[PDB]
Amino acid sequence: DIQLTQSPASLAVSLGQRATISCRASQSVSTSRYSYMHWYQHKPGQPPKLLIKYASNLESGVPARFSGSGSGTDFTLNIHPVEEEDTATYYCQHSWENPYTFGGGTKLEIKRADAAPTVSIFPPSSEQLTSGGASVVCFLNNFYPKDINVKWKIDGSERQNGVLNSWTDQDSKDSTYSMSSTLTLTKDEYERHNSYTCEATHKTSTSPIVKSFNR
Amino acid sequence: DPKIVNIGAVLSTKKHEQIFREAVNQANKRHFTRKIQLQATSVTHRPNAIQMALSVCEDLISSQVYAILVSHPPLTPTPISYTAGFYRIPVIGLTTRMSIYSDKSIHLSFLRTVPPYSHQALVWFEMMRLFNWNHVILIVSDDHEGRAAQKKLETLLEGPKADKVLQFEPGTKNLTALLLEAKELEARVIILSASEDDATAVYKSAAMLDMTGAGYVWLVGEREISGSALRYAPDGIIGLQLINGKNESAHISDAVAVVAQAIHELFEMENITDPPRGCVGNTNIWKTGPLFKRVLMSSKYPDGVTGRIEFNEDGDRKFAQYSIMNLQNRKLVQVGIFNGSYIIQN
Amino acid sequence: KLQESGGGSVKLGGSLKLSCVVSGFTFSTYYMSWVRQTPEKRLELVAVINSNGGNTYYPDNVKGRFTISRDNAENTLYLQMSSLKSEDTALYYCARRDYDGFAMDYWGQGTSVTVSSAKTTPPSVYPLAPGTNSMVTLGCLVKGYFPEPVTVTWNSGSLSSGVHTFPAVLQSDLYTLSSSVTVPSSTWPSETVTCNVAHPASSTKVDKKIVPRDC
Amino acid sequence: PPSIGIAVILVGTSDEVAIKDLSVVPRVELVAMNETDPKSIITRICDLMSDRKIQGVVFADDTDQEAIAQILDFISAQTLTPILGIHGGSSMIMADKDESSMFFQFGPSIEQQASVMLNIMEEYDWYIFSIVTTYFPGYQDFVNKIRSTIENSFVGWELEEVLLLDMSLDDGDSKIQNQLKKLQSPIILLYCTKEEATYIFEVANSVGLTGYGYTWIVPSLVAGDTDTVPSEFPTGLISVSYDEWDYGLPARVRDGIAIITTAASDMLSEHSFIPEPKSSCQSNMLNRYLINVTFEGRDLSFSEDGYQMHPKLVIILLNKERKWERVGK
Repeated sequence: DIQLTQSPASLAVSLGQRATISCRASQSVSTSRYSYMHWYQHKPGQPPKLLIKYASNLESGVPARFSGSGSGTDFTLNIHPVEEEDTATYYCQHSWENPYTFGGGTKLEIKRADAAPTVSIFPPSSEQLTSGGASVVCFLNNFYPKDINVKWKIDGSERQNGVLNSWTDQDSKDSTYSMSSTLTLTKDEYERHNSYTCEATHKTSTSPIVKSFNR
Repeated sequence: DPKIVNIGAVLSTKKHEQIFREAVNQANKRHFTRKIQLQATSVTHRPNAIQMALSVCEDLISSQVYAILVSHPPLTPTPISYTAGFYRIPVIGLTTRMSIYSDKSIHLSFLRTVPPYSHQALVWFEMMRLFNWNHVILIVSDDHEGRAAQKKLETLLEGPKADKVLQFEPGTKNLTALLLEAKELEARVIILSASEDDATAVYKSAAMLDMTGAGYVWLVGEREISGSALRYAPDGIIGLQLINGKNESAHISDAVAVVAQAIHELFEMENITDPPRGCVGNTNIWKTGPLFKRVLMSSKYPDGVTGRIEFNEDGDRKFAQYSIMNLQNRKLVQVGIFNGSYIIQN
Repeated sequence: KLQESGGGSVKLGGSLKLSCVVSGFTFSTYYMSWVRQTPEKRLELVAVINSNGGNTYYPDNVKGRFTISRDNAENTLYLQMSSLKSEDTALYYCARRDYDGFAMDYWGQGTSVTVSSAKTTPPSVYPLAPGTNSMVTLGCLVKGYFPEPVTVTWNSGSLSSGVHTFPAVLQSDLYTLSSSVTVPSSTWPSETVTCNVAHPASSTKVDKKIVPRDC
Repeated sequence: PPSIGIAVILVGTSDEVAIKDLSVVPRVELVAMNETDPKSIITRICDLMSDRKIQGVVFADDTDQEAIAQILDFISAQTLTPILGIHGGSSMIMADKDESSMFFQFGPSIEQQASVMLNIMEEYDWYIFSIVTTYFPGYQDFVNKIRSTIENSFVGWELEEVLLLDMSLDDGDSKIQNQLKKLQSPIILLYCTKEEATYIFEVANSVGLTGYGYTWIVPSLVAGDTDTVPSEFPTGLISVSYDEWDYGLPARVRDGIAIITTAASDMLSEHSFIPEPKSSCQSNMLNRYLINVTFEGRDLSFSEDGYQMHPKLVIILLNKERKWERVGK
């Protein structure tokens, strides 16, 4: 039974530069006549597509930008030059012993210039409180760098008790990220305040980006 | 009645079928067919090597061929060799220049009207004599053709000499390492012999090393100046091309003439025996074959249409004429030719 | 080409049959496979089958637990999972062929299998409008549902550019997600935007339109 | 349990009633063939491919026709096909095979045969010798095996002269005769085909080098059918060969089927398929499982080179009565 070590697990590359993933196996997975590996790629919500066929073999339908190399126990996936179309997790595979396996996976996140988010604050709908619950939704729709930091303020004071924060990974047309902040609460507490403000910390400004609404 | 001699060919197209039929009938009219008649039986290339071999048995061995002419199709001649070599029937190529075919350890009875790529090297030597390039760096691919180029060059330098030799396995894209070594060394006349997909990488990743400019004399054969290998090539590189290299009409013309001459020589001999009719069941070999091969080795023609033609001891084309080339604006400039024995300038 | 169908959520020790539609090649000559994307985003081989049943392979992880079937006349890939564990929750893909020939050439799109005791519940869809217009952001909140997946589209999919649809998060028993739309404002007050949601688990379709608060 | 089809091609009437006496199922057919030649052998084998799906051939003959192996290599390379050459011309060692071929042979590699000959030459202090070969493959490989052993010898073997003879060319010049006169050394090592050994020994006879004070060592590629010594051969010759007397045909046939079937079992058990036959007239993954093989208590591994790692050898003398004599094993 054969093991797989993918290295590195995640990286960032400038557009146009090379990018390299590699993998090591517990055993020799090749003969003195041929070699037996394959590569795959993953965009979000994606059918995994074959990238490399046997060891150094470009698939009938993937761009020439990709090329594999290696033998014995060290195999390599190379991308030159790197596109934003290639934003993806990547998986390594062997087909020697009966348990065909995959690597742990490796992430490719593209290097991108600064971009501020589109902040949009939304009060609850006129149909949500017809059941008893309510939410204030902030969309931070398109930004880079990744690591942003967001906070809700009710009447100007802090409340983080009931916030659901969801993230998208890198959008392959933008090379940017996006965030959904859902502040969930019921009729009882909502009825007792007037100002709902959303502040966000980003590399873009020393000041937080803020939008709010009165009631 | 005149006994009738069967001469066969495996050619490219229908057109060359007719060219061969033609040249054979003319070969009857070049000397008093004092004892012999020449009959032409011709076929074209078959898909896979199995059908190639069986088709030679069915079409040519079936009718007592003394010799077969083989050209490059529109799979290289090997399966014919592997069959006619069994019967020690001479296989004569017209276009394939891969040096592996000169090694009659594998191709037991093979000869041709074209020099191997490995033979190009002779011109290389002669040019070194005219510019006093007594030190060279040889860079061959580690495919068998490059290995052959290595040995055929190092024989001729035993005056000037190879400074170093770098061995380069095909398929590699990052050719930087051997170019690093080559630039570290001192000699500035570099010889290259590799396949196209590899020569193009050579020049791509070499031009990035500032080896495009003057001070690097580049000697190179026909393989490494074609297609993509030419696209990224440096200005001033010196190249070679084969005279009438694919004029297959010209090659068939020249070949049939001296096959006829050799048949004439053979049938004024004594104790000649017949080639087998049909491959099936003939477990014993053609017994006169070795003599006919020896005769082809010593046949000569002074008025060749692709050049003065005669052979060397391995069965290779000798006195092949070449085109000697220079590059200006990414445009190909013939500075000279190779007359087969010495270099002639424009 | 190929597409999966038959997913959903079932309980421990139970069973579920997945299959996929086949189109465009001689089905009776290829070697068929079933793979697992664990929700932790790691790939694993679940099962493979010969040109016609002569070898059914499973790793010992689901051996006995699962079973593959082929229909060489009706071109169907089939897999029944039974005596299930919570471990079997994953996105399942159909993949296929290397023609003599090991690797997995072409891949399906994947159907979701959720292994739990929980009961099916469709989401509630609350539209979202802000409390210029350079340019305008609108949205949809899809709250309080189980199991995955849920599908969000917009204006019957004629609207297919600036979309940010978010992954749901597990708040308690239920998932909650949101969908954000950014459009040129030359049309928001005219060609009005509506949102289309579908939850195949509850086999439901939902349609709601956008208005401020009012005004 | 699924099965796999295999053919056993034989030239010459053999054992039937008597050479018959798991994890995958084998399927054997017996095919006699009246002829051995390019056309006929190719034809019958591909005819077997198109009338029924066959995954491998065990091929044996009772001749010295070496070209059989040459041909079978070709065939194997062309159809992704395992071919076992277990006796006769099929077992004449074929060097410089196609890098893609799946053709394998019973018997020792040239490396091992040169090794055995030197073991012998030490046995009799024959530390002076010379080598004669033709252009037949293994030639380079033979002399390089030997020269390699001499460079690392702590004894000064006098490799006096070594000769190359061109046998694709006529000898109306007696260039072969003239070359052979370069031989003065007591012991001469001859590597070529049996036929060529016949002609070359007519020559070496005509210049007295078959005379005594002189002894020749020649590999199994000239011994051939150890029962046939043409009237053109000198006596007191020494050879090595596959010990075909104490390793009979039933044993090698049992090995032939069991190699292929063990390979089928393991490849199918792990990759879930056995390649479908190219009836035309893709992976050779079987080669991995054809190299390292074991069955019913026997080591049936081939070298990565394509030859048995454990050939059984006999060391023989052409004697008083012109019959090969077991002198060592």
